[PDB]
Amino acid sequence: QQQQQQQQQQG
Amino acid sequence: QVQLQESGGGLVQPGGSLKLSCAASGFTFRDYYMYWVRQTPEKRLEWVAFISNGGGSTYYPDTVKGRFTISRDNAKNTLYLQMSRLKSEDTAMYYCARGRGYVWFAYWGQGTTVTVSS
Amino acid sequence: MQLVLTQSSSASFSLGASAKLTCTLSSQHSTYTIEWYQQQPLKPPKYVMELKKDGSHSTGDGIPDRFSGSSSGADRYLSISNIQPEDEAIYICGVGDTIKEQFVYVFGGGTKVTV
Repeated sequence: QQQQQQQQQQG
Repeated sequence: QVQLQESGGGLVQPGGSLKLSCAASGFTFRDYYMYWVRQTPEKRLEWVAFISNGGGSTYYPDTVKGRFTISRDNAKNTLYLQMSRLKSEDTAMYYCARGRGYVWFAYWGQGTTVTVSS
Repeated sequence: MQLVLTQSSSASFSLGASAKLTCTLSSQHSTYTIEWYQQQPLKPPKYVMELKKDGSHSTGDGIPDRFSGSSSGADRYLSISNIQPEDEAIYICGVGDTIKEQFVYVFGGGTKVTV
């Protein structure tokens, strides 16, 4: 199945 | 302490338009992604818009894509949501939010209500 | 299949009693990490916790230790022990998928925990 894509909120 | 304060809501008509604002404080605004999330009268939550820290990227769900526009003025520490071609279904409490780590909605504002009626 | 979150039905509980809420991910996304949110009357939603497929989780600020999370397959759980009066709220789970082509965020229908 699919792999969840995430992002750090502070950049 | 992180603070988000929305404003701009009110009574409007279908086909109309209005622009919401969210004043941010308690953190370095330009370093964070920002969002708009709404809650319908039936209490259902729906993510409405995303904007990257410098305003470079934006994303919207199909329900509002060609009608809503999220923007920000980092110098003013303010987030905006331009709502055009309003639909009755846009009636909801609108919240601005900020994330933490990998969580999108860690901090929420108090909300502003947009009421669309014929 | 689209990313969907299905939540357990709203129920009433007795003070002190225990409760177990369920949020089930669509099969294609059974490994996803979700978020649990709590919304008390006339208040905005509050970040309760980030729950991973392995059961590991991290709660938000002001979240009572009696609040715990676990998982099982596509199921993500929120267990409230020692149900207090301030626990009466709507609990909504959410899941994000920052796909570059198009970001997606889905919220569950919510579970009313009447106490």
